[PDB]
Amino acid sequence: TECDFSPMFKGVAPQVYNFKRLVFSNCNYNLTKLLSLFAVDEFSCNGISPDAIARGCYSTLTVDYFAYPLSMKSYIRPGSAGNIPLYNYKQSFAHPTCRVLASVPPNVTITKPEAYGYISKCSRLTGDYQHIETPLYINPGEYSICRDFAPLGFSEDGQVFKRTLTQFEGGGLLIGVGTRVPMTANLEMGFVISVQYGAGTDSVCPMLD
Amino acid sequence: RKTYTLTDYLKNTYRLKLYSLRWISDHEYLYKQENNILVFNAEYGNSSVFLENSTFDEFGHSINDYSISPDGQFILLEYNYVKQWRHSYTASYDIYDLNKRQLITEERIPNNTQWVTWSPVGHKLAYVWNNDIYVKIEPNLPSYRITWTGKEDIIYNGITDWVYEEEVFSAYSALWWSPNGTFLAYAQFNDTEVPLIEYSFYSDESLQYPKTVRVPYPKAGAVNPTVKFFVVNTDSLSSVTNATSIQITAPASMLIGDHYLCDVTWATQERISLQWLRRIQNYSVMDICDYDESSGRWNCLVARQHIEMSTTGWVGRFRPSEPHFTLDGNSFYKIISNEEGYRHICYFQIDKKDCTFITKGTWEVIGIEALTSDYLYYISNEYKGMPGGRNLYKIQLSDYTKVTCLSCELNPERCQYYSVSFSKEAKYYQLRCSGPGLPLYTLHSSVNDKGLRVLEDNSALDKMLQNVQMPSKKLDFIILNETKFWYQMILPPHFDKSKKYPLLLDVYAGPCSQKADTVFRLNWATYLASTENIIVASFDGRGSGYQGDKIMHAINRRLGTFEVEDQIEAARQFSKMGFVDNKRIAIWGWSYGGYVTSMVLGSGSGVFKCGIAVAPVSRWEYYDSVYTERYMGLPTPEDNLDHYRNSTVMSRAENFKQVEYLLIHGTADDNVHFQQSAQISKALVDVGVDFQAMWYTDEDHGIASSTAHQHIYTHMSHFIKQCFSLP
Amino acid sequence: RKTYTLTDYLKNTYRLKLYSLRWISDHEYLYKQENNILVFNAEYGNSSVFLENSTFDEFGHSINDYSISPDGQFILLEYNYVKQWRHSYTASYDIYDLNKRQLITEERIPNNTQWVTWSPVGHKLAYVWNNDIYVKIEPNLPSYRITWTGKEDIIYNGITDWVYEEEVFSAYSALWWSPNGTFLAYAQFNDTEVPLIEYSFYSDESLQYPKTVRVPYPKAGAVNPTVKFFVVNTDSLSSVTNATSIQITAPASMLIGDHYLCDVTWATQERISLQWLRRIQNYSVMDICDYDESSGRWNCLVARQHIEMSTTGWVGRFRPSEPHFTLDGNSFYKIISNEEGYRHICYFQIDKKDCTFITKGTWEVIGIEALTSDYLYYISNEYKGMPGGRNLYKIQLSDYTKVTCLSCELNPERCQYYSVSFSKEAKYYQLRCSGPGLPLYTLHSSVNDKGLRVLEDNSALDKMLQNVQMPSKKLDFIILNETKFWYQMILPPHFDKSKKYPLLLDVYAGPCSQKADTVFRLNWATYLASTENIIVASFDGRGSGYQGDKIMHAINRRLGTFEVEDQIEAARQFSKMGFVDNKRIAIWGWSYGGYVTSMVLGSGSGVFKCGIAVAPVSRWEYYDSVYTERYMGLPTPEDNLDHYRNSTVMSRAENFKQVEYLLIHGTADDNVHFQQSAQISKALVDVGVDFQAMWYTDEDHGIASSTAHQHIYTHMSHFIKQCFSLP
Ligand SMILES: *[C@@H]1O[C@H](CO)[C@@H](O[C@@H]2O[C@H](CO)[C@@H](O[C@@H]3O[C@H](CO)[C@@H](O)[C@H](O)[C@@H]3O)[C@H](O)[C@H]2NC(C)=O)[C@H](O)[C@H]1NC(C)=O
Ligand SMILES: *[C@@H]1O[C@H](CO)[C@@H](O[C@@H]2O[C@H](CO)[C@@H](O)[C@H](O)[C@H]2NC(C)=O)[C@H](O)[C@H]1NC(C)=O
Ligand SMILES: *[C@@H]1O[C@H](CO)[C@@H](O[C@@H]2O[C@H](CO)[C@@H](O)[C@H](O)[C@H]2NC(C)=O)[C@H](O)[C@H]1NC(C)=O
Ligand SMILES: *[C@@H]1O[C@H](CO)[C@@H](O[C@@H]2O[C@H](CO)[C@@H](O)[C@H](O)[C@H]2NC(C)=O)[C@H](O)[C@H]1NC(C)=O
Ligand SMILES: *[C@@H]1O[C@H](CO)[C@@H](O[C@@H]2O[C@H](CO)[C@@H](O)[C@H](O)[C@H]2NC(C)=O)[C@H](O)[C@H]1NC(C)=O
Ligand SMILES: *[C@@H]1O[C@H](CO)[C@@H](O[C@@H]2O[C@H](CO)[C@@H](O)[C@H](O)[C@H]2NC(C)=O)[C@H](O)[C@H]1NC(C)=O
Ligand SMILES: *[C@@H]1O[C@H](CO)[C@@H](O[C@@H]2O[C@H](CO)[C@@H](O)[C@H](O)[C@H]2NC(C)=O)[C@H](O)[C@H]1NC(C)=O
Ligand SMILES: *[C@@H]1O[C@H](CO)[C@@H](O[C@@H]2O[C@H](CO)[C@@H](O)[C@H](O)[C@H]2NC(C)=O)[C@H](O)[C@H]1NC(C)=O
Ligand SMILES: *[C@@H]1O[C@H](CO)[C@@H](O[C@@H]2O[C@H](CO)[C@@H](O)[C@H](O)[C@H]2NC(C)=O)[C@H](O)[C@H]1NC(C)=O
Ligand SMILES: *[C@@H]1O[C@H](CO)[C@@H](O[C@@H]2O[C@H](CO)[C@@H](O)[C@H](O)[C@H]2NC(C)=O)[C@H](O)[C@H]1NC(C)=O
Ligand SMILES: *[C@@H]1O[C@H](CO)[C@@H](O[C@@H]2O[C@H](CO)[C@@H](O)[C@H](O)[C@H]2NC(C)=O)[C@H](O)[C@H]1NC(C)=O
Ligand SMILES: *[C@@H]1O[C@H](CO)[C@@H](O[C@@H]2O[C@H](CO)[C@@H](O)[C@H](O)[C@H]2NC(C)=O)[C@H](O)[C@H]1NC(C)=O
Ligand SMILES: *[C@@H]1O[C@H](CO)[C@@H](O)[C@H](O)[C@H]1NC(C)=O
Repeated sequence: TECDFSPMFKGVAPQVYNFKRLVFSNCNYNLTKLLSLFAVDEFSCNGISPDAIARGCYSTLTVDYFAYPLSMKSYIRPGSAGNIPLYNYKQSFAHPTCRVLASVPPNVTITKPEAYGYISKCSRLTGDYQHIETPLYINPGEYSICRDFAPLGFSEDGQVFKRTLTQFEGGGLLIGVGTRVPMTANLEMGFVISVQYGAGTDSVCPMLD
Repeated sequence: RKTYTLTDYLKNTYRLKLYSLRWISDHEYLYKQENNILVFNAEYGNSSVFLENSTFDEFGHSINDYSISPDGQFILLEYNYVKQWRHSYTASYDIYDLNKRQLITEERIPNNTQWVTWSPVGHKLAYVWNNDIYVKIEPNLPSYRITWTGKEDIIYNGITDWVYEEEVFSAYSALWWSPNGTFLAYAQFNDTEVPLIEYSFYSDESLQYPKTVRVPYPKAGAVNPTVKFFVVNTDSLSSVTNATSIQITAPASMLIGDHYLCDVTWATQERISLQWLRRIQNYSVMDICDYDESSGRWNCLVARQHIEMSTTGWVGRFRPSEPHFTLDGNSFYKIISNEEGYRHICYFQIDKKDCTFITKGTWEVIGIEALTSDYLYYISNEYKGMPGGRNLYKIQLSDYTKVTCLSCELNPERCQYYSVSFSKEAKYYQLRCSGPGLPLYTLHSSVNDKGLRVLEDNSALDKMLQNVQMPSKKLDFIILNETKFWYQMILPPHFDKSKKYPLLLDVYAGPCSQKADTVFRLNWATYLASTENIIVASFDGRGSGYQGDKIMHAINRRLGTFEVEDQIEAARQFSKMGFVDNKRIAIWGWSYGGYVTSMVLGSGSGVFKCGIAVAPVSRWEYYDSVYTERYMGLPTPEDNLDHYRNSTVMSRAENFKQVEYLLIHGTADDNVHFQQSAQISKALVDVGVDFQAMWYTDEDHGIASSTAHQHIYTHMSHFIKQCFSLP
Repeated sequence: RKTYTLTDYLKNTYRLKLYSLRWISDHEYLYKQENNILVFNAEYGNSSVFLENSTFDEFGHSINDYSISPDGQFILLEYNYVKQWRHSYTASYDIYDLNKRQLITEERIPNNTQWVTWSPVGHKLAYVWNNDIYVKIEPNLPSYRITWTGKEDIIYNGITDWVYEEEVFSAYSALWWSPNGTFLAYAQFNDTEVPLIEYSFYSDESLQYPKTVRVPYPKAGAVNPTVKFFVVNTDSLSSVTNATSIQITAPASMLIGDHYLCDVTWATQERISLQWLRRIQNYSVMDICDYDESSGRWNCLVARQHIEMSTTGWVGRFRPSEPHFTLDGNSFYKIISNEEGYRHICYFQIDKKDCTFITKGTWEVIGIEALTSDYLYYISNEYKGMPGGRNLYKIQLSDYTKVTCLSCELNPERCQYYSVSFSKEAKYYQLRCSGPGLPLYTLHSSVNDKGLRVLEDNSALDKMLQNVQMPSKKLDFIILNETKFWYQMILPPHFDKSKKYPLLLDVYAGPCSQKADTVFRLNWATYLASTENIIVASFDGRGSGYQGDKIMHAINRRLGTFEVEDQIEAARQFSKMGFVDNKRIAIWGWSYGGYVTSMVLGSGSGVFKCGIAVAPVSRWEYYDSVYTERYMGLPTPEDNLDHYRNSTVMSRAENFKQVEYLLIHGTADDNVHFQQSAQISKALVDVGVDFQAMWYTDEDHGIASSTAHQHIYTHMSHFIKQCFSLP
């Protein structure tokens, strides 16, 4: 059957830290549609090329999609040491990746959220006088422990949320800080595409006779 | 001979002459001789005329103040100056193009700006109008707007609210240029939830209906204002693009609860340091952040944080000390208390938490004034072990063993209290002696520490004073338990060791304050000693400092208990010298001094015949949040509410029955609200104790209006005369 | 023996006992004894128990006051009394069924009702809650809402605003039942455009932030409140019917400009009389309307209207006199000025304009107290030609040349000041003597003026005071030009007519008022004369009454010109007797007396050494609209603005160089706002004149708090003792 892209077109676009993931196995995708539903600004691939996802059959596809302003195009870039990899989204370089920053055309039915946002600081403060900062850095492919303070987004730029952590969590006041970036005219999105080989006996293919 | 009369004070017949200079280079400085601005070369002393004397600079308006651009090409002139707070004021500004002949008339700075500042170099301008920041790259170009959220009494962009102006920054400005002048950092204060204090303002007599002034003022245990910090790149401003402000987030250990921003200092061109403080004054944090060219944001690495913690008391004297960075910006020096409770200079590397002390001893370094690659200059009270003295010392950057004094032998008899102003790059420095003898302003060259010339000696003032019966000043110590404490006595001239003289105690006794030192002053006590023959005494107690932390922190969380007992003890020891009359003793004080005076009178000791409190504090919940919470924490039943309720003046009101009390307070006091004096009056009334009162309408905390100043001082002098039966 | 000390005053050791009764019928009255209420028969004197000591009536709340139903079936208990204004207050109310034992539990009067009133007959209830009028036909039934526009600080239904209460009505109530109670008339006040005065209230010590009290207060030359008038048929309200309020329109001569309503008098049921007075107080209109039941409209012709106008000044003493209508309602008598400016009784028919006078002489009728079918009873000062004496007279309605004095011969020596309260239908009347002897309360029968019994003689108080050195009181007059003016002196006990006594001038000197009278008082002057041997003098010059319009209106539009000059002249005349020390004369007064004191001290006469002003008036543009504009007109350039500007105290500030001034003011004074004394102090400071001041927090104009009263009087006593060098 055809690959189900429907979940990507329902509800508000997820944020960079609250990104969403779709796994495709045993399906076919229509390239005509995907050519039209988005306007690609950049195709950046590691150990992979677009001219091979669009003409070859693969054991599995994995797409991580989120809403990302184009202005911060290189902050997500691989090997950057900015906030984005530390608290929001770190994509394994080893994972074959085709990070794509694109733009949703006006008539495509992807709901625009409120202004964008990213987690400025996520830290496990502990210590007798609360002196130790001990910042928490997300491992690649792992959601921030500061993801649930406000899942929709940040009401005002520079917002602080403090939630005590129990002993199972590790102890100490978990602290989060969020930054807010104004929304643009057109919803701009980021996609990370990964191809997996030999992960089963069924394949993902382009629709073809 | 003739004596120093009260009128001599009030008419300023004996004017203290100053020599205020402003270094504009490494070897030249400006000075307003007459009302024209001469430029002086340090090495030769030759003078030329920078700006000619004439009405040409403004014409048509009286010129209040002026500011020279660093490049000397432009002059900023302000007029229509209207003071609002201690440092808050508004005025109109014009720019005179000193380069050729004329004023600049196009795109003039608005007619109600609140603050204007030059860039450190070039001729950029940044000003605040209607609580918004505007930047002019050139004086004759239209302004670029930086902020849009300014709103009266609610949001302050680049300008401070009342509490931060008065207690935290002690300055109105809330924006800081970069050393090169590329970045402009500013703070934004949000006072949405701060309660408003409302009081009556009557203004000119013709006003039919009095108006109500409302001021955002967080009292003890109230919602405190929130503070955010941003920086703007002035080089990227364009006409048809909104300004971009990058936010710097406070450290994680700090923003758990209410917190304050202590100060911000630029290290290098793209490195900045911020001091944050927990609301419960302990665990101060210094953060160092670097500009990331790839990422406009500022990355504050964890390993570059530095922590300051106190156990016996609070952090710092009034505020965590500002660091002085080396030229490269990878190391700095800070004043920090040692393990023995004494403040000394520690050398910090930006990536290491451990500090190496470079000075040690039973004394405190007062301040770092200048830093070169080979010498460090500082002010300290090591000389003669005198807490009330200040001297200039230099230390080698290489070997810390060598310490050289530059002021100890310059004039020992006339100078024990030095201050210094260094030129750019520290080729020269001006020394100001404000110690026991007439103030003396001199200039010296750092290269070989040679005295160059005397700038100001006040010789005419000395000749005038030669015919006037000036009092004498004595500074000494008394041993209480196993510790000495310092005191000063202004003695009338021709002071007889056998006669019985009356003693009036001037008391501030505020924490970290110092009333016993070597500073020469001509003030009310001087008139008292000269004409009325009253010995005026002051005593340093157990929150007074420049003496240690063993003494400094003794009053932590127990305000108004040890200081009052220490004042009582000081009076008791003063009693048994033959020069003090036990029957007639009085204690006056101002502000915190008024609070101490009231609590002393309510102690029941019976030593003091009468007392004067000027705008006294009466109940610490009535005072502003920051100052009170520094020493008392929060007034909650679990933490310290018991001591809050116990330490009120009103609870001791009945003890006032035996003494005569004088209470003075201005109705428009924005610092210590009239409410405190009203509550004292209510308590004294419903306990049925007679007293005197005096209100000064429309006057602020300082009562600095000329006529109000005269009236208050003559009233207090008359009250003192009657109580001591001097007539 | 013992003398009358300050403690004797302030602790009220010597208490005056009075006899307050309330008539409920033709021959019976209640009297409150200790805890019980008794009913007394006039003709026989026999007494019965109306209500017993029901301390358990609220078993948990103290009953402050009580109200007797006309029919005696119900009793009203009031508690939780909270004074708001001079007369305005709020309290909770309960209704007790007196008939057997029980309180009412269903449908009770609300907790925060502002005014409650019985119907003249039956047991109907009318009350005001949240500025809204509610009527209960029975105590045990729900109230019917009468008004719907009630809104605090904007619309007042049934109760007065601040200015109408304080100056016009002298009461909070603004609703009047018909004599049979079939109709209820009321007023509605609109204060939308009346400016608000704000002042600070500090409240109890624990309150951290002061509150701001805001009051609708029209100052001189501001927008005055508007008034509408309505009548409701009380018998027609039903549960399923909205209240119907017929509005009564002001007369055509009144609508041209702003106007006031003076008062309302039911001229029989169906017929009502309303008095209006224009904003300019020189013209007044009495309109009488008859209700037409057959149409339900008020068709009240212009031809039955009456007008009163004055040329020299304003109309009336404070307002046009109360009309007293005959039994049939076709005729009535009024107190109006005659040809030569004396107030007397003029008889009016509702159908003609010209009035026929029935009394004449060089004296004044203070009041009409009762009208019978044959005689009219009135209080007048004709006896002995003394404006300070009051006596009761009756005249035949048929031949008014028959005059009988009811108090002249009964006690000439002890009593010269009488007041009277008649019973229902005026069969019996109570006479109350207030001076110059001890108060005396007696009851008499109207039939043959026979004294029945003495209700109160205060004999025990006299006998117990007989061993205490009481002062003496002398009342006399002096002549200036062709006019005589009266004065009184409180003289110390054992007053020596030859040796030299010091003098204090107690002054109010307000327009229409009178301080020289025959009333016996125990007050501050009594203690001062008894203990400090100080003569306390008072003097009634222009424009005081009650001595005809010649003196009354001589000060029209000239406040502070003739009155102050006459006070100075009176003081100078006082000096020339041999028993008064000219170098030791002091002056003091309260409110308007404060204004007089300030003006005389700022005159430069030099006859007054020092003086005390408590809540003084300083500038009429600051005071309320009605009081000033009665005498000064409007403060507008064409009318009287120049004289407004020429009579401010501040313009005389420098002239206080020669005199010692003590200024006292309560900060919560709603009548004379603190602004006035604040501006006084600001001017005095700006001219640099020394003075004493002392403020009383949260105290009102009267300073009626026990502790505050004690403190103010002991402070003033200490000040006057010091100024006079007595101890
Ligand atoms: C008698 O006349 C008065 C005139 O004030 C009537 O009072 C007013 O009645 C109207 C209509 O019922 C009320 O308007 C309503 O307001 C509520 C607000 O929640 C709204 O939800 C309704 O849709 C409607 O707009 C008005 O508020 C009310 N005013 C007052 C002061 O109560 C009264 O209802 C008449 N009848 C009676 C019960 O005697
Ligand atoms: C004091 O005199 C010295 C010379 O002894 C001045 O120094 C000159 O400064 C100008 C500045 O443009 C230089 O061009 C000259 O080369 C300097 N030296 C010479 C040879 O004149 C100094 O400026 C004078 N200072 C004042 C303020 O008068
Ligand atoms: C600042 O205020 C002054 C007035 O104090 C303004 O100058 C006036 O400008 C108007 C319009 O040109 C003239 O009609 C007035 O005669 C001027 N008055 C004076 C005293 O010069 C000035 O324009 C204002 N400037 C700004 C920056 O708004
Ligand atoms: C002042 O110093 C700043 C910081 O060093 C300079 O800004 C940098 O200049 C260098 C050399 O041109 C560039 O490589 C950097 O990218 C700049 N960094 C930024 C964007 O701040 C500035 O040019 C110096 N000059 C001025 C304006 O005085
Ligand atoms: C100043 O503070 C107020 C109150 O914190 C801010 O306004 C609120 O912002 C929050 C989001 O954090 C909203 O949920 C509220 O609805 C807003 N209204 C209020 C008054 O509570 C305001 O944004 C702050 N302003 C600045 C410039 O920082
Ligand atoms: C920059 O941003 C501010 C945000 O306040 C803009 O000011 C508002 O602009 C909108 C129109 O976009 C107006 O409806 C508001 O009334 C403006 N508010 C204020 C405070 O003026 C400003 O126009 C922006 N400037 C640009 C686009 O460069
Ligand atoms: C710094 O201040 C904090 C409060 O923010 C102090 O916290 C105390 O922690 C201990 C833990 O056992 C409690 O028992 C105390 O009650 C806390 N005190 C307060 C004021 O709440 C902390 O100890 C302080 N650090 C010092 C003084 O070294
Ligand atoms: C005073 O006494 C008279 C009687 O001398 C009382 O009048 C009587 O009242 C009773 C009812 O209680 C009637 O039955 C009698 O007919 C009345 N007699 C007369 C002569 O009127 C009167 O009520 C008593 N008053 C008080 C208050 O005690
Ligand atoms: C109401 O209470 C008073 C006391 O306040 C009672 O008066 C006392 O009554 C007794 C018995 O007749 C006398 O011996 C006392 O002399 C009275 N006065 C004093 C000083 O207590 C009065 O009887 C009570 N009345 C009612 C109706 O219960
Ligand atoms: C007036 O206020 C009092 C409270 O001050 C009301 O009395 C309360 O009534 C409620 C409901 O019956 C009880 O639960 C409380 O215990 C009562 N408190 C007291 C102190 O009695 C009273 O009902 C109110 N009356 C009116 C007319 O509204
Ligand atoms: C009291 O007077 C004010 C006038 O200020 C009345 O308010 C006016 O009401 C009318 C009718 O609704 C409006 O057309 C006007 O615009 C209102 N004026 C203003 C400025 O408020 C008010 O209704 C009056 N109140 C009563 C009931 O007498
Ligand atoms: C009532 O008072 C008004 C205001 O004083 C009088 O009207 C003025 O009277 C004077 C003197 O006759 C005239 O000069 C003015 O032209 C009048 N007009 C103004 C300004 O109001 C009025 O005459 C007085 N009426 C009575 C009954 O005496
Ligand atoms: C400036 O004023 C001084 C006197 O204060 C005068 O000597 C000098 O000549 C003036 N300069 C001028 C007018 O250029």
